[PDB]
Order: sequence, then C-alpha cells, then structure tokens
Amino acid sequence: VKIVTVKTKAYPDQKPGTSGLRKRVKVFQSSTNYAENFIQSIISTVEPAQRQEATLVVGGDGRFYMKEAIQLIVRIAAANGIGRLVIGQNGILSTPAVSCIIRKIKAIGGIILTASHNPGGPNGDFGIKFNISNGGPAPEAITDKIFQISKTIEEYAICPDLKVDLGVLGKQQFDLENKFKPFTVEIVDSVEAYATMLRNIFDFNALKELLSGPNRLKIRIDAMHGVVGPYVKKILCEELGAPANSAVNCVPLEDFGGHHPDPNLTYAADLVETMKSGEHDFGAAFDGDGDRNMILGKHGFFVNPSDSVAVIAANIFSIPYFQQTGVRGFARSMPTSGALDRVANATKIALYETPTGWKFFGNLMDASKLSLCGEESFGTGSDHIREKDGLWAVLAWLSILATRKQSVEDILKDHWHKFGRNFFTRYDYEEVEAEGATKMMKDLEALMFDRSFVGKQFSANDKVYTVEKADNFEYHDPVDGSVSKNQGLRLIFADGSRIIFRLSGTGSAGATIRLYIDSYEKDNAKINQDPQVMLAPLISIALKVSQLQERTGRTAPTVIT
Amino acid sequence: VKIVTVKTKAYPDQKPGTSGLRKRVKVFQSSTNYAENFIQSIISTVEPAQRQEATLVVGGDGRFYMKEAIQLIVRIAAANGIGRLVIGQNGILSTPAVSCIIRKIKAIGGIILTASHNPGGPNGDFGIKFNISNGGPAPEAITDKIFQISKTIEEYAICPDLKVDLGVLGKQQFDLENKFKPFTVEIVDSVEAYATMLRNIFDFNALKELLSGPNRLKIRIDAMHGVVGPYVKKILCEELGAPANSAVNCVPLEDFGGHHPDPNLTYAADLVETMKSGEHDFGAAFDGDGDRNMILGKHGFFVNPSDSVAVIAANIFSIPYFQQTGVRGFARSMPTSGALDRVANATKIALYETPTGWKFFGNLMDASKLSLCGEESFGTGSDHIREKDGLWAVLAWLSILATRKQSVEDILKDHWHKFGRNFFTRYDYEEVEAEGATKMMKDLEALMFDRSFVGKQFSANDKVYTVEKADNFEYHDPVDGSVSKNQGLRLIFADGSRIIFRLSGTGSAGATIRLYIDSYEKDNAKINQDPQVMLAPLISIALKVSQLQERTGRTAPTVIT
Ligand SMILES: O=P([O-])(O)O[C@H]1O[C@H](COP(=O)(O)O)[C@@H](O)[C@H](O)[C@H]1O
Repeated sequence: VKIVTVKTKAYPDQKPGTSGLRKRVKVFQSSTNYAENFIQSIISTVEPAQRQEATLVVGGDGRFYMKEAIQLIVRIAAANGIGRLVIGQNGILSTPAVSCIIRKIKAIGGIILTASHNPGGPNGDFGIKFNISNGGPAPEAITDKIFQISKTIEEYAICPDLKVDLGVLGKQQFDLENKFKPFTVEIVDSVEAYATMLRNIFDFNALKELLSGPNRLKIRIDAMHGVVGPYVKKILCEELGAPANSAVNCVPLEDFGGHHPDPNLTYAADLVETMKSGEHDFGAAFDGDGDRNMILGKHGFFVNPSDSVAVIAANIFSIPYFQQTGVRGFARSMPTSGALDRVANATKIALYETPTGWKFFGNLMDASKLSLCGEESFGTGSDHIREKDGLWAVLAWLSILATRKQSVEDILKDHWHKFGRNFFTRYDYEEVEAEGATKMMKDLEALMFDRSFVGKQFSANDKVYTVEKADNFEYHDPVDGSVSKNQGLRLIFADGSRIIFRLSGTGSAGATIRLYIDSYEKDNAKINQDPQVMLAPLISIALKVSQLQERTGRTAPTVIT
Repeated sequence: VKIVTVKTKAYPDQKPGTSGLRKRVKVFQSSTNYAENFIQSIISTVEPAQRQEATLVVGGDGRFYMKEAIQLIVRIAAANGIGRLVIGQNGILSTPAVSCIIRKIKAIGGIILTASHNPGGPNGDFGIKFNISNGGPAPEAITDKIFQISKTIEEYAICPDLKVDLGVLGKQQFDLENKFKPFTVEIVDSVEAYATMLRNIFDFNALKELLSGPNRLKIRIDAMHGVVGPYVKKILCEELGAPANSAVNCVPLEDFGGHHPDPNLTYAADLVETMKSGEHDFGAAFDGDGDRNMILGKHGFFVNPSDSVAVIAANIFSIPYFQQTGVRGFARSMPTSGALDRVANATKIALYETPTGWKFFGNLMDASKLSLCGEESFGTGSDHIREKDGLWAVLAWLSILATRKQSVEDILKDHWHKFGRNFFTRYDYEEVEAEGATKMMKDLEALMFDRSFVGKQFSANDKVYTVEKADNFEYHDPVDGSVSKNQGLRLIFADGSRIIFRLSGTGSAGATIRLYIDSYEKDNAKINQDPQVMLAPLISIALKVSQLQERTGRTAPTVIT
C-alpha cells in the first residue's frame, strides 16, 4: 500500500484527561481530521527509531464509531512506521484485558476506544484513552505532550488503501511503498490472554465445584450490554461451568441497549428486581469497559464498595495469587469508608490513604508497596494489572464464598461483628452553579481552619461528635514526588467517623458537590440497621457546618449512594 | 497430579502402517490397554533427556473415540515427562494444520487421531497417525521402532487424575508429583496458524474479488462432515466472502453423517448431481483429515487428479508463493498419469516418478528438490508443508481461475490441446483368488520380458500401439538409500501411451488387481471425446495381453475412479 502525507489544521480542545479524550460521537464524525489529528499525536510522542520494533495494543468496548476509529488507528500507525498492532477480535477488548496484554507482550502502550460508563450510540459519547508500557493510563507528563502536538500539528501521515479484516483471527502482513520491513497486524481472541491471567490468580477448580456442582451456588451476572459480556460467557459459563441463564445481557451492543453501563442500584435496577425473589445467592453488575463492579447478595442485600474492599482484605489469603505473591500493602481513596483501615490495622499491614484517581494506586504498585486497593465509586483491584477490574472483584468474592461456605449476608454480618460497621453514604449535588459551591467550600475551609475548631462538639440526637482533625487533603506521592493539594475537606471525629466534602466539577459554570458521610458503629445491636437511619445525625451536622442549602438552594441531593 | 505405573500385556498386531495405525474402533475400545500401549510406544521413541523441552501437537478429524484417545495422550505424555502439548480446540485439528503447526513452532512431532478417507462412528474405523519434526508422517525406521516396542512393552506410565478441557483456549498448567517443572497444555484455535500460512501463500485479495465481486464465481464446497468444515467457513466464507450457501456439510460429525469422508465420484455423488444442475461454476469436496480434494467444473465436469497437478503446474506462477520461491522440481507417484510429465518436460525443471504413499515426496522436499506434487488418489500439495492439502489445491484452482477468467472446462481444453490428453481411469479389481492373480502377473511379466516384445505392434479400432519400454517398476530414494522393487507392471508404448498393473493383495481376505490406464492422445479432434470410448483399445489390450477375465473370472471392473 502507499503512505500518503495529509496537510491538516490543528484543534485547541483535544486535551486528554487521565480518562483519555472523551467527546460526543458527532464531534469526532463532523470535525474533519479530529480523530486523525489526535491518533497521529499519540504515535508522534513515540520516538521515530523506537517505532519499527514497537507493538501497540488496540481495543474498545464495541460502542458506535469504535470500528471506524480502529480502522483509522491502523492506517496512521502503519504510515508512521509502527511495526505491529495487536488488535482484539472485531476490535473488542476490555480495559482490564488491554492492561493484561500490554504487560504480557511488553507493548510500548495501547489505545483503548471507550468512554467507560458514559453512554454510546450516534447521540452518546466516544473517547480515545492512551495507556503506556506498564499497562497503566498515560500520566500528566505524557498527556501534556500529546496535547502540545495535537494543537501544533501541521500534517499527519496515513495509508488510505490499508483495510484490515477485524473479525478474522491471526496475523495479517502489509507491504508499504519501497519499505524494507513489513507492517504486521495481529488479531487476538478478545478473552484468551485475559482468561489465562485469571486462571493463575484464582482457583478455577474450587470455583468449578462452587458454580456447577450438585449443592452449587446460584449466581446472576448483568454485563449491561457492555464489553465485559463475552468475558462473562467464556470464563464464568463455558470454563467455570455456570448455566448460560447465569450470564444475563452478556452481548455487546453498540448503544449498550439504550442504557448506561454503570454498576449502581438504579442503572442496574433489573438485577436488583431479580435478586429480591430469593432465587439466587449472588448477583453482580458491570460497566462499559468492565473495570468497575456492583456486588449484590441474596434477597437484594446490597454490598457497599467500601465494605467490599474490607471483606476481600480480611479474607485475602483465600485467593491463590496473594498466598504465593504475598500482601505488599493495602490502599484506598480518601473519600472511601474507613472499613479497610480496621482490617489493615488488625492484620498489621501498611494502609495508604490516597486522593481520588487510579494513578496514585499505580505508582504504589510499580514501587512494590501496594497489593489490594479500593474506591467508594465501585472499584476494587490489585497489582495483577495497572487498571481496575470488575470481573476480578467478582471472582475474588466467589473465591471467598467457596472458601467460607457462608452466604454474602452472613460474611458481612460476621465482618461487622469483628471490626465494627463503618456506615457509608455519598450525597451527589449534580448541576450546581460554580459561585455558590466555591463560596461554600471557602467558607467551610476558613471555618475548619480556626485554631479552636479542633475539639468542638456537635450533637444531633443520642451520640455526640468531637472534631479531632480538620484539613484540606494534601498528598505527597512517594514514587514521582508529586504534591496533590486541595483534594477534599475532611472533618475527622474522635470516634473514627468522618464527614468529607469534595468539589468534583471545578472549572465550569455547572459544579458538582460530592458529600461523603462515614459513621463508625462498634455497637453490635446498631450494626444491622438502615445506613440512612443511622447516618441521619451525622448528615444533619454536615449540612449545618457547610451551610449547603444556603449556598446552593438544594433541599435534597440529586443522587444518594 | 499423581504419576502411577500400570503393568500391561503386549500386542502382536499393533503394526503402524505407512499412514499410521488404521484399525476398526472396536479393537481400540474393546481390547484392554490397546490405545494406551500404542500411545506410550510412540512417546517412548523420544530420548528421556529431550522430553522436558519437547512439544507435541495433538488433534484429529473429530470422528467417534477421538476425544477419549486425546485424554489418554495428555495423561500418558504428562506422566512420561513431555513438558508441553499443543492441542487444537475441542481436539479438532486437520492433517495439513498439524503439519503447519509442527513446522511453525519447531515441535518434536505430532500425534494425529485420524483414519482419513476411512468412515467413523461406533461401527467405523479409527487410527493413530504419528508425524515427525519436519511436519510429515513418521518414516519406516520410526514406525518400525514403534512396532518393535509395542510388540514387547511390559508397562506404561500414566496420570489418571489429570483431565484437561479441550473446549477452552489458552495456556493450562498442571503440577505432577516429584516434578520440578509443571506440565503445559496449550489449546490453540483450529484454523488461526493454518489461515496465516495460506494468507502468505495465496493472494487473498484477488480471491475475495473472485468470490464476492460483480462476476461472483458461484462455488460449492462439500466438507463431507469431516474436519475441513471449520476451515471452509472461516477461510472461504468469512474471510474471502463466499456466501454461506457455498459451504455444504461443513460441520464435523463423529459418524461423518453415516458416510465415507472420501472425495471420489462414487461417495461424493450428491455434490456431482448438484453440480450437474448447471448453476455453479466450480465445485469441490474434501476427505476425513482434510489432506485430499475432488475438483468439479460447471455441469459436473470432473477434473481427474492426475490432470489437476498438470494444470496447477502449467499455470503455477499465478500463485505468489511460487513466484517468490521458484520451482525446485515436480513429482508424482508411478500409478498417476503422464499429464504432469508432459508439463515438466516442457520446462528446464526436474521430474520424479515416486512409489505411491506421500512419505517419498517429503524426502525430495527436505532436500529442496520438490515444489509441486500430486497423486491420482485425489491428493495435491507443495513444499509449503510436509503433508497433502486439499484446501490448498482448492485455493490454487481459485487462483488460476481469477488469473485466467475462463471456466474450469476451458482451462482443461486449452491444457489438453497444448500438451495433449493423458486419458486416465482407475479399474480396481477387488478381492480375487491368490494363485490366479500371482500367475496372471507372472505370465504377463515373462511376456513383457520376451526378447521380441519391445518393438512388437498392438492394434485395436483406431490406434496401433508399439511397445517402447516394458518393465517392473522399482525405486531408489536419493535421501534414505532404500530400493522398493516389483512396484507395478508398466506396459509403455512409443507414442506416449501406458498401462499399469498394481497387484495389491493380503494373506487374509483376498488380492486386489489395480488396473491404471494412461492413454495419451495428441490429435486436436479426438481429445474432446468421452474417456470410456477413447481408452477402450488400451483397456482391451490390457485384458487380452494379461488374459484377465480368463484367469480371474472378472468380466467387469468392481471399482472405477
Ligand atoms: O494404502 P494405499 O496403498 O492404498 O495408499 C493409498 O492411501 C494412502 C493414505 O492416504 P492419506 O494420506 O490421505 O491418509 C495414500 O497416501 C496413497 O496415496 C494411496 O495410494
């Protein structure tokens, strides 16, 4: 094929955040050279001499525009001298799988076509996320580099006639005009490399007995029409032995079936209705690219993501990987409940409180200091890859159920009776105007930082709350030395309870206030009650010191989790 | 997994024939330790110090018993010290694919569970074919050493508890007692490695234009329910774009649908009748393990296997592989017609007449002296692997058709006019009485050695046949040094015509007299007339000169090919 040089006109808004470049599908399709300029910038950060012996892993969640985005990446990678492209079959490749294949075949990096839980289709979103050699997402130093080139780009090289058949497995070789070495495209089976990794981390024999035996565990997995569908079928139904009716919605639809692939009780309300009937012992829901999960137990019993990282850490050695590799350390994001801390302190293992964002967990994994990590936003993982893994959290839960012979409910009741219950809730204030939310945060910060606020007592019913610590979260990363200031206002009470405020939506007229309430309760009689009824006294106090209603006009949150 | 040693009793009839151990399924499942002893004998030929770093490839055509036998190969190969086994998914792997994979991954050899053109099922045939490092079948020195061990084996080693699942792709590792290194079973896709090899041999673009473009060559490919099924759908249908309706009987059945998987005019009768409708331009059928093929043109136009090698050799440069590799030499088996010979002599390329049974061609291929070869038993191939390849011959005919743009009947009319027509037909005289057959052969042998025989003139209807050479065919292989004598009575005439006698019998049921007629014709008009009438003179002369019906009682040929 021939290598053509196209003279282009640069764009100012192609700034890749740590989730890559997420935009509307109509933007990439209408803006001439939009996807082509960004794809060319990604390969331009790769040294020209490093390209011929370099491999790029490409894959996506199967949403609308993904097939044409992969075909564009092939034409540009070839014309730029990239030696080999490992593409998943039909372009399908889950985010945890892209991280597994990059580390397995020593790839220089990978391009993941996905907007995560963000909707797909002609009127949905589309994103291009770049991962580097360690399998993790590209860091700021690299995303800034891609941004500088995407806005100064005068030209881009492309092979217009190069057309690869994405549905056929195997190697495809293309000869480029007058070029001595051939361009190679390797189409891999979407699930195989990822399933071989899990087969070593877990005990697929104890699990086969658990899922398909006579006295077996009856599960129900909702893949939400996203990229984790084929992975549930091939691993949980085919190899582990669970009946095909266990894996529900396991077929990737380009529009996710007009639904949002996000693991939460309202977006995954169908699973919640299937679990109330009492027919199944374990239920689980996933996201677009399969790197997050929602664990449900019998009769609808919701397992909070913060309590889930504490259950796996309390039963970590029932998983073969950890028994052989050892637990190098535990970690959680600052807003995540204190349930993990109880376990890490009793087990005498290192605990790390990091700011929101997977990169902080990656830095500690690459430095051999982090084994298990959790986020309150449905996220659990481990140093097996450099991204979050929804299906790994589910097989880790099924491993604990098989080792203990107990129900999801009895394992958590047992956990709260040993460490105590960290009642957790997150209040989301969605389309809030910037000036009222920013002023609210500055006032609360000036109030907290008063020389007498530490020691102050708040009371909203029976128990009283004494403030022992009050600060605006600041983290110094021990690996790259970075200093992440202004990460969240924390009111830490002497009984272990916390109230956290986070302004997520910052640089925009529509700001988003995230309010996290964490109430610790060692009282064995109070541990089995409704979290909103026990958290009411501490929520009322958060609303009073923040003057939230007064600064935002909000008498109620948009979403409660 | 445990390693136990089973004491056994040896068998006198476990003799590996030229194409492996072909035998009725009844002997394999009824006789205790039958398959176990032969599999252990094959693995015993592997020097102990070389077993850990040795890989064996395993796969079969999918017939009855193939799955239980593969589970026996895994346990015995693991307990014997073999470090790695590469098996096709579900155990399904065609003979040409097994040869491709062995040569590609540098395997020590491979064990193919297939009885080829023999039928399968509870009351059918079974067979364990052993191939060596070069990808081809095990030579006499190796098959005979396996026979010497099976004849005297006193015990075998086995891991009873080991049970791998052929359905799941990927790497599976198992730990054996007192073994520092783990056992590896690598399940590979049945078509991938094989499709990549054909993708570098033929131009898949021109072929996609031929089968899916405006003209659309309406083909019909019958897989006879054997192993080539998945290979036809994945390569000819999905990749090259041929409408699913073209792939008839492409699903591997353990009983082959209650029929012989043999591509000849008697067993592949359905496909011929469907071709005689006039709708399709090209038709083809394959056998059990997939190394054979039957070529049909519009209206049922049968392309004789001996002429088919000559066509591919006359237009051999239409295929990219031979353009870049060149032609080291042509070869055929002695019984096969002289059509290829007429083509070989029209060029500066060597020609080899070899004894029937593919193993002879391999020796010429390893010494880089053979590029294209074929046998009148519907077998065609090339140095690209060390086995025959029916799907290769089909894509080679589709390559010739895309270059020529003519119909299968016109390509052969042009061929028969340029080199003349070598009329060929196969008269198999089934089960005759031993004394009458040996005497007929001895009588005609002495008659062919009469001092006044060469130069004598035969005459029947229109052609006068003068004897130029008359001998009893014997072979000296240039690589192994062996001398195979009395292979067949060759009555040769100076015009280019020939008659062949191959008395293949047994000290059991009876003796078969294989009559091959090779009537060469060079007249522009007579060549387009029916083979049965045009061959008539040489057929009567063979009967009158050998006194056939006279010493055998056979007035009509039992088999006709
Ligand atoms: O045994 P014979 O003498 O009748 O030999 C016949 O069958 C053998 C097995 O065929 P395959 O390689 O397809 O399994 C062939 O190689 C040989 O060409 C043919 O003459």
